[PDB]
Amino acid sequence: ILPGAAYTEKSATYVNTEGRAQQTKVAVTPPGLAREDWKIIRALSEIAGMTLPYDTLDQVRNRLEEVSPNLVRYDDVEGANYFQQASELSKLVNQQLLADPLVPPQLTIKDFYMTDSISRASQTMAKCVKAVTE
Amino acid sequence: RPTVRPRNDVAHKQLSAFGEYVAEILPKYVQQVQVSCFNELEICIHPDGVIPVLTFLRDHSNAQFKSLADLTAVDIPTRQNRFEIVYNLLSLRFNSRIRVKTYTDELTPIESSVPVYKAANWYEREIWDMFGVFFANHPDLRRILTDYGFEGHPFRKDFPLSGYVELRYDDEVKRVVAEPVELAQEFRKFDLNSPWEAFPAYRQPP
Amino acid sequence: TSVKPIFSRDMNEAKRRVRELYRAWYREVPNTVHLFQLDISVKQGRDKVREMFKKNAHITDPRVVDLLVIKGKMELEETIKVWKQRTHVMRFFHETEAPRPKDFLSKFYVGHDP
Amino acid sequence: QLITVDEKLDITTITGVPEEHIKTRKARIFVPARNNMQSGVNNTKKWKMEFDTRERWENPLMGWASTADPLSNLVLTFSTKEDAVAFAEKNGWSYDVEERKVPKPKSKSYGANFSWNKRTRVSTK
Amino acid sequence: LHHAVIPHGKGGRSSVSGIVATVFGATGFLGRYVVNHLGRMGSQVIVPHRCEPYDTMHLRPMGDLGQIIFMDWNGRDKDSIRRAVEHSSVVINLVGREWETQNFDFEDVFVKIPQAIAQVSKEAGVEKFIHISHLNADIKSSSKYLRSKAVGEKEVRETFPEATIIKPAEIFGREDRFLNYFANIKTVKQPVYIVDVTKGIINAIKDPDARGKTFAFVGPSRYLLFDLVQYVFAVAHRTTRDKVERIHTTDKILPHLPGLEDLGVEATPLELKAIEVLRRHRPAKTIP
Amino acid sequence: GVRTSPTGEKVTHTGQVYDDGDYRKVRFVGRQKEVNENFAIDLIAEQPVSQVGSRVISCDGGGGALGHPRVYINLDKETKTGTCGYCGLQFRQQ
Amino acid sequence: SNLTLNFGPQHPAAHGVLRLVMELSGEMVRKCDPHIGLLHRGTEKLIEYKTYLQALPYFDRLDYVSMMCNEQAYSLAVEKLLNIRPPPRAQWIRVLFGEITRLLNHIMAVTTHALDIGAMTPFFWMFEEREKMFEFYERVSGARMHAAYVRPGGVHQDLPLGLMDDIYEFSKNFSLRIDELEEMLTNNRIWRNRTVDIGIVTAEDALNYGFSGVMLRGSGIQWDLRKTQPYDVYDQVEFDVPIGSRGDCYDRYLCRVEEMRQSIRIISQCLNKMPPGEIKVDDAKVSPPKRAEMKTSMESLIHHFKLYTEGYQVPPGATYTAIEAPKGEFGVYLVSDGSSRPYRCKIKAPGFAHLAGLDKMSKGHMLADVVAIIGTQDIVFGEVDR
Amino acid sequence: GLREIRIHLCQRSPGSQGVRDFIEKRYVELKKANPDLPILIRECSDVQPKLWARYAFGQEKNVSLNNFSADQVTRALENVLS
Amino acid sequence: FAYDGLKRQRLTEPMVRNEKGLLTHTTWEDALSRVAGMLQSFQGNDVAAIAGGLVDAEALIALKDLLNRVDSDTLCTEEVFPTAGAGTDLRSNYLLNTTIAGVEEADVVLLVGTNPRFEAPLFNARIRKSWLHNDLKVALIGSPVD
Ligand SMILES: NC(=O)C1=CN([C@@H]2O[C@H](COP(=O)(O)OP(=O)(O)OC[C@H]3O[C@@H](n4cnc5c(N)ncnc54)[C@H](OP(=O)(O)O)[C@@H]3O)[C@@H](O)[C@H]2O)C=CC1
Ligand SMILES: [Zn+2]
Repeated sequence: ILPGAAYTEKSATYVNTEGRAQQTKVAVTPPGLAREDWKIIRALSEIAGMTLPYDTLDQVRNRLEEVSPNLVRYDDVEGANYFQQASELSKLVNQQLLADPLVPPQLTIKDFYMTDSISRASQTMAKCVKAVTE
Repeated sequence: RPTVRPRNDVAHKQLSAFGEYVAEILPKYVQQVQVSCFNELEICIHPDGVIPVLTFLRDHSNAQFKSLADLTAVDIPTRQNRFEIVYNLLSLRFNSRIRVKTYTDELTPIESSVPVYKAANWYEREIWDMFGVFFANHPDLRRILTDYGFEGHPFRKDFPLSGYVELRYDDEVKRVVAEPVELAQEFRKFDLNSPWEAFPAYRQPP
Repeated sequence: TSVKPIFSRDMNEAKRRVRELYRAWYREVPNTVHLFQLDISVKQGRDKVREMFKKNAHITDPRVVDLLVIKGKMELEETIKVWKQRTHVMRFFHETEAPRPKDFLSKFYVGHDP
Repeated sequence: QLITVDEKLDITTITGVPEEHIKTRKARIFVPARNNMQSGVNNTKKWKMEFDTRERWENPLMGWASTADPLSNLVLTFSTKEDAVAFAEKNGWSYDVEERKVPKPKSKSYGANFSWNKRTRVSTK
Repeated sequence: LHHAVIPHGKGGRSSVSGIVATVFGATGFLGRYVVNHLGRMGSQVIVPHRCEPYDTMHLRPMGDLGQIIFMDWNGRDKDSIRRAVEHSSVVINLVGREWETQNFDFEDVFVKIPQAIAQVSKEAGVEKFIHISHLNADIKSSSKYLRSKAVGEKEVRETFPEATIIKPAEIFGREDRFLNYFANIKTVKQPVYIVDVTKGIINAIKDPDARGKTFAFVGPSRYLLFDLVQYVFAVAHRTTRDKVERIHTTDKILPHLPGLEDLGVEATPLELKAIEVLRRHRPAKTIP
Repeated sequence: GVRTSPTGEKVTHTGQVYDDGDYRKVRFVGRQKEVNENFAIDLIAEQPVSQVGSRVISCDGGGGALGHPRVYINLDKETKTGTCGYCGLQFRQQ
Repeated sequence: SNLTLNFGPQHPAAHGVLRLVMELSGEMVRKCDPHIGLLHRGTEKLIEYKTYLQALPYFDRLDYVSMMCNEQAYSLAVEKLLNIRPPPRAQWIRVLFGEITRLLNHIMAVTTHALDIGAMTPFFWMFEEREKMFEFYERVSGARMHAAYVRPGGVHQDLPLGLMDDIYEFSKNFSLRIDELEEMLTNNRIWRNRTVDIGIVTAEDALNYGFSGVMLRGSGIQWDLRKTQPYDVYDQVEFDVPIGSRGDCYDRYLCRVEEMRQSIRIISQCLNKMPPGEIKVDDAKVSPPKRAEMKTSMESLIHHFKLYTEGYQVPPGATYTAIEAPKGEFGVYLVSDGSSRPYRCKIKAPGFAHLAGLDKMSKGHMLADVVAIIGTQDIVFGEVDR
Repeated sequence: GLREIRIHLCQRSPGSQGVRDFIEKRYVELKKANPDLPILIRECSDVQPKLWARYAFGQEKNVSLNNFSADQVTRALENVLS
Repeated sequence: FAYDGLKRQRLTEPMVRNEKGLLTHTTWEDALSRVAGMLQSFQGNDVAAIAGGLVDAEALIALKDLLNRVDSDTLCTEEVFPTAGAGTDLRSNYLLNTTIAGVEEADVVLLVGTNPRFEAPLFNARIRKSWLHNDLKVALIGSPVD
């Protein structure tokens, strides 16, 4: 187990459902011996003799740019095209539609409150679940 | 009105008239003249005018500001010239006070006013020490308030309140040593400003 | 880009003052070691002078150089006139400071600072 | 008489700041978001510069929050974004600028509360 | 690790090093450097002392508020030993005396007391144990001091098998009884600097490898005793039967034992620090 | 309402007590842990509920200007008492 | 030869510590180079992190022999920027305790000057009087020295019943105490030998070197801010300004002794002319409401809450406000940026310019005279270093 | 061995017109030929177009495509694939 | 309100399995050395990674770069998106291309197999804002949720 940082404890990049890149900021440092997640992997790479070519948050973000330039255009929605090309490729292999009706995982509010590790560990979310079931 | 400070229009008018007087005589240097609502006259000048303007105010027969009350600086980082040099002068003959202001940045020196007022000697050492403003032709410019070897200029807005180093006695080397500052209790920053405007008369244009 | 000079009108004039100040500091070190009864050697003292000068070697603004020389002269005057004490002179050497980690792994083990 | 200097303005060597707190800090230039608990907007007028948050730990004796970061409380105010960026540049601080967020102008109409055929009709007052 | 002893900070006075150390013999020559180094980095230090509180005052400024805790203790009272080590993660034994007294002989200070400390530390669950012996410890020495050092060195290992035993040569420093001893008045000596010994002790605490090992802390160079005494008198610009016997014992060479180099410490030359020690009293060829 | 933990250390009115493996309890060795014995939560629970006639009552903590700011307490609910938010005194409509 | 004076005398002294580096030729002093900053505590920077109320106690600790006078200077500056006016009774109280503070300062100035010159006994007699005046401070504020009593808007609390009677009983006997002091010093030929023609400064030089207070009037300059630029109710009391003729240490000593007598004369009028009424401005957006109101009225509670957390906002502006403090002109250049915390607060300490003139005044004098000249300037390093 | 191809281009700049034309016409054919080769197309405003090829063990090369034609892009990919 | 989860069940120390098969605290040096020894012994398809739902891009690229250096391309996510056709070749294939603010301009919205009220509450509120002020027409295929 390698203790990593939570989203309140690091400056990290997340892309939302529309493709917009945004970054968190450090509010508090990680607890105990926990460490920034990308730094753990960078430290692991060196000990294993496969050192990664970036030593700072800025440098790993320069790397992000090499792989996808939109990932460092913070707060911008770039916009993607070529729907026709994607549509032309989805018509090749013909997959069959199952007979099961479409049921979303969350049908009522009781399913909304706990969905990830943070909210599952939250005592307030546990009180909300208890409230909307009793 | 018991709680409101009374106005004095007579002094406001006198100071305004003298403000124009100074501007008419020193147009080479004077950039702005204003009189505050509590009757204080400020002459804003180009830094080249420090010696001519101060000399005029000291020696002119209608001025006679023989006493330098205070000489200080103010740091406003958002200004291209962040430092504002403020001279507070007093005239015993005319029982009046005037304020003269100029500006400079980190690298532009200001002429020492020691030739006009001997009082300026230490005031300028303090401004150099606390703000890092260099005064040209100062007889003995050096720190006055800070410790020997102190780095930085503590009264700059971007200098941290607790500084960068702190002292303690170390038994191993048998002397007082300087080390990077660590605080058992960090100073607790407070956000006090109300989100509601207080003084409409000073509202800036959008 | 038209500015009031401090002392030197160009880098060549500024570099003359830098060399003059280095000469004064270089000759002062033996006296400083004796006057303050320092446990460091004269070579260590002169190496410290070189290191402090070297760290500013990249400056290209004559006004900034003037200020650095102005401050360096002030520091020398404090040392020669013995306004400084033994502690002030030895503050250049950070003897009680434990070496701080330089490489990525060492920093990673000890904290979150870059 | 004036001289000519074409160098980019840089004062890092004459500010007295330790190198650690110039080269490893990240300044953030922004207009603070309105405190959502209040409607006043007077605190969203000026530009601000803060630095990256660093470690705070519990003092063993009292449990007070200790720090080793000399910039932990440093907040600077600027009239414009350019003033803030200029100040960061000459001080050698690497910086991030975030564009000012301005509330979008809205279309309000008290009459719409009582629409004859639209969903804007309110069911209570 | 208990959450309270996870390291925090930047290694300074207000930081938390995670070290909770009980230092027996802290009021002596070696103890003041060990406590200072522990306090420099924000360790919790328990200082059991036999002396008057007035004689512990020089230790007070060495730690942040609350980081130095003083206790009374008696060498022959095991309950007082237990109270001191009960909450510590390391116990450092610097107890010793260069002479015998009516109430305490060399067997008391170098055998009975170290054994009692080690035993109570093990019974208290203490994880680490640092014990200072002597390079020239031997059960065949003409010196009763060095004979007792050998017997106690054996009992500590038996009682606390994971103990880190350190065997320094004669230590020189401002408060030593070596260079000061000569300035106040065949054999080969390898004196070692006090700060090097202190740094090695601090590193043995932080180094998991040092557990169960025996170290020999010696200086860089070996000096014929005559050359050393002449050098001291030059720099200075100028006792008991046991102490003379110890001073005339040639420093044992033990290449099998790890030294300061294994703990990351660079031995300080005597010539670099000789003036520091002897300045208040106002170069010897080495043996390759 | 003081109580001693299994190690014998008293628990404060805020619930604080060093746990078993906490070195920090070494500070109390040879000294003592200052603990106030008059737990306010227990003392305010001994006060009787005050029976009043009106729907709304006011409390200022007693002593006029030496008490707390005067607040008014609604007593409509019959399932519970009205509790003063400053001093904890309870009221009930009779 | 080069010589450094000791930090302070070997008896209790409360002026602070000074490093005086001197150049001597035989007995004569050729150069004086005071090295200050030994009590520099960055007060002016700390104030920028305080509300206007939170910064007020810092002024007690500047010239910490003239506490309430420093409070008055800061209060007047904030009142000017606030554009409000303290009520008449508060103004009389401020003048009354301003002159009690002048007595406190002049006893310290005159008697420690004598004590350093070797005349120990008057210090003991007159510090019993200081102890009784400390009781007046303590009875109005609860503190003997750093009262924090005078605040923008007025004073913190009204005088307790019976205090003015006790101030009258004290004042009734004080002139006799001054007479005993003058019996020891005024005509003493040893005292005159240590002070007459020592540290002479011309009227012209005193002005250009930035001097103020007794350092000006000792040289014949007819100037006193209480007369020329009156504040509070100083225009309503009668008193004379003592003026020197020789500009030396002896004349300045006579000026300070006579000023003590005039302070008693002013205190007498204050005790008789004290009006009734409230003691802080009746504007709860500046001065907190009474505790009974705060505990009863919704508006009062809000304003109490806001004044003690955010503090009052001050309209943007800058002022230089000065008073005739016991040591000279004490002023503040106070800059407000519109918020509840001052943007800049420069403090003008009269002893700063006076000490800068030590080298000028000591020329052609002997080493022992340097002690006399420092005493005649009445230097406290809390205000010099700030 | 080749492991991944990335093409970066701008949505509007003339310098990426040739890359835009390639994706319009050739990309679908390319994908059919190499079904299990990830060809990551990533548009971002005001970037000079580039072709990244990632080989085994994380070895990567990049080729500029600024002002290229659709055929010059086709040859650039032909070089990379083989 | 879920931020209090950040105060519970936290991983604060590196842990490894001991002789009994139980997790025990250790140092960063020991834990990383153990993982490094395995990463140097395995290659290709013998090394894989799964990324959870709260992982950041900087960690994501770092882990991809590390695994690529043993020639492993089994970098997976828990959330499934079909790889048929273009898959993730074209960003438009897996984005909300209209943008959240773009809902305010639409005149018809078809929701297919989803409960945006709980999947994306702030996106569902944008639909209701358009439903309210623009008279937006909304149709759903899937369970008749509210
Ligand atoms: N200095 C050297 O050259 C060398 C030293 N060592 C070892 O290092 C350790 C300390 O060295 P140093 O510090 O110089 O020795 P010191 O004599 O300077 O300090 C001795 C310490 O032991 C304590 N002590 C002595 N006798 C007793 C006793 N009977 N009961 C309780 N406490 C006692 C003293 O406490 P109090 O102050 O109350 O007497 C003091 O704190 C010793 O074990 C010594 O043998 C090993 C090799 C060389
Ligand atoms: Zn109540």
